[PDB]
Amino acid sequence: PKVQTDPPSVPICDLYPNGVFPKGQECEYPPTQDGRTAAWRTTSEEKKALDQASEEIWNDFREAAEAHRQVRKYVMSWIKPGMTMIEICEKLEDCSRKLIKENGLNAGLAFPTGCSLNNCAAHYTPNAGDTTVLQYDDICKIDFGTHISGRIIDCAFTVTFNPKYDTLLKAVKDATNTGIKCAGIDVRLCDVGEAIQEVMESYEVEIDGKTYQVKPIRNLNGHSIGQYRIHAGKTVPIVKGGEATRMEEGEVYAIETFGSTGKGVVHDDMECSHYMKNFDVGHVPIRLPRTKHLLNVINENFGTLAFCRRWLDRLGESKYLMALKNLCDLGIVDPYPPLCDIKGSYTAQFEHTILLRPTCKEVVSRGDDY
Amino acid sequence: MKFNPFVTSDRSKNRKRHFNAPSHIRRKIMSSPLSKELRQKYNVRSMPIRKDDEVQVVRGHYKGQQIGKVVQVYRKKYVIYIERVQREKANGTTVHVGIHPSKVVITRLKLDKDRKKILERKAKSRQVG
RNA sequence: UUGAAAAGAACUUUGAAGAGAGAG
RNA sequence: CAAGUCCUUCUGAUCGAGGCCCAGCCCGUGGACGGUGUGAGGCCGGU
RNA sequence: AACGCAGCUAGCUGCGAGAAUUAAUGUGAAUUGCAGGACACAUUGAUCAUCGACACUU
Ligand SMILES: [Co+2]
Repeated sequence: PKVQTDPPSVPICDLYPNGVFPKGQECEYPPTQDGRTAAWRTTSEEKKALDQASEEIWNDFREAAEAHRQVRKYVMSWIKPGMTMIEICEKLEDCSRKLIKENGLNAGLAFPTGCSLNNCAAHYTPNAGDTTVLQYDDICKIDFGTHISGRIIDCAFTVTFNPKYDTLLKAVKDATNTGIKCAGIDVRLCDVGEAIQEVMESYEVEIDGKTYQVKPIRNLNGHSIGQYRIHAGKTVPIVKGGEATRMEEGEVYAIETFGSTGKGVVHDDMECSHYMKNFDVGHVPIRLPRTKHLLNVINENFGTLAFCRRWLDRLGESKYLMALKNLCDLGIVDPYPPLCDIKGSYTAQFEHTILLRPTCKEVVSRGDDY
Repeated sequence: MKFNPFVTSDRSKNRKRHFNAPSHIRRKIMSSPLSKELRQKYNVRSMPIRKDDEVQVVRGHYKGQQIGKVVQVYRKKYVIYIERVQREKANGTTVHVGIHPSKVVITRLKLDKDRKKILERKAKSRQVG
């Protein structure tokens, strides 16, 4: 077992050749059983026994989360205003590739690195020729994910340079942490939405002499993660009045939380860059040779994971966004264009992937940074 | 009693012009009274509403002592929106409630170049009388 | 010609739905 | 370009009902009309 | 009389390839179903009205 170099280059598995990877923050489930605590499963009964039955699955999440932690520390180390996010995304992606030692689909990037600026919320990454220099008075949402054998971990944070945004950052961080602690086994999603809205709205923001009230973006919400499936079909809300579905043992969730000094809703603003093949659709005929070729290329290289046009240009494929929209109309791939708020507004996001262990709740994405 | 032969008192005629009025006219009917403190200091009784004025509700279910600011002047529906004049939608969102400008009181004006000229023009007409 | 104002019925449940039962 | 959204009370909301030193709330050369959550000289446009 | 003109627009309406309008003047912060676009509002401007300049397919 060796150690990591100052510019992170050693693969995570090389740092832990034993096979066991650092555990996330273990937390007992909330005492939502009418006062009765859940500190009765931590004892090594059959609960722990069947927890051990899925130990190998967890280790993949652990290594992915560790890789995410090192990558985000590296990004925090050198990120600064004045440099465009094309090279920022290139650096983040290449560092993550080296740290995860990607090989086909057994390991690699779960989805393109999102870097949303100002009113933009999510699902934005620069395309080819995108000349956007960063500014001192900017806020950015760095959302990126890594996976091991399809065990996806999703985490996101917000970077700021002007110290006028710390109130909004702390509000969104508190909302995300409250959603984290509120989540548990056999709890309704409407409850977590209740908690998130009741913690996050009780904050006030003073920006540029104007006092705003921070509100959730009712359009976005958290999601459940599946095997090579970023969205398993369950969405945890961040506003009041949602579904009454429960969370069950053995599932993983991404507890996202967005806060804006705007209208609390988002729409499609600029050119789409994120794309995702549908996990549920089967075989749909195609009539264009270029479209067929692009489809088989993407299903070989990106499978069901999300991809961006940069990842296709990185593969040497050109003249392809045509067949790409063709797959979009055919329903094979669903575009995910950037979501943006009103101009002049600001948005902050913090995200963590949580594990519902039989004995406890592990937030594998937890780090010392946040 | 009205004596002008060229001004009508017909019910249907007056209603038609009020319901079918251009927005720049509609701003004139979009008028609200100033509070006693502005009225005494500016010597002006009523002023057209604007997008950002401190406004107090004096009639309706939302009548109270709190001060709010206009956020939208919906001239089509002859209503305006304040922050805390909201009600709870069924699904969970929150929507504004339209309040007619004649049922509020302006507690602070959007002091502006055109605005500043508007008060003194009305005020200087008072010392004429 | 709903209603002062959509506040135009969240959510739960049966049904493939149209349709219901609760709730608001 | 005049004067009540004064006080108490009805209402879902009211422009409704009582009171308003001086024989009488305030303006009236303005008590036409329309709008405003009933029915308004004095809330608003007007007159 | 015909045919076209709106980001999403069939009818009604308005308009004419400068095509739900250009210019100018008055006015002075909106239009609105949604989104976007606006918006020092004078180092001068959204909307509306007026309309004398320009333009006006068969
Ligand atoms: Co996510």
